[PDB]
Amino acid sequence: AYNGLVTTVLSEDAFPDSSQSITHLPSMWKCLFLTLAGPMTSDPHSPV
Amino acid sequence: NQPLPRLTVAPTYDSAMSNWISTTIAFFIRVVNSVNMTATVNDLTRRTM
Repeated sequence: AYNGLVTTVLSEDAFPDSSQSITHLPSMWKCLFLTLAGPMTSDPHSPV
Repeated sequence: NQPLPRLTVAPTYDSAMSNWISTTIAFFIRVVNSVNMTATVNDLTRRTM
């Protein structure tokens, strides 16, 4: 409702670091839980 | 050198190190099984080397 005043971005700690490969299992659930919480966020850069 | 891999790595023998290591052993298998070592070193302890 208060989009434009405050956007609820994905958190800093949500992302897997960009050196870990996909074969690490705790690093793909960290990407899986990110993807499902994608459209929930009002950040317009969430799909990227 | 070769650039850094990002997947799971395993010890491979395509290196220049492995080219250097395997050819020294391939050379000292020749020195051990040469004629000079044949006349002195016993044949069963030559197989050990």
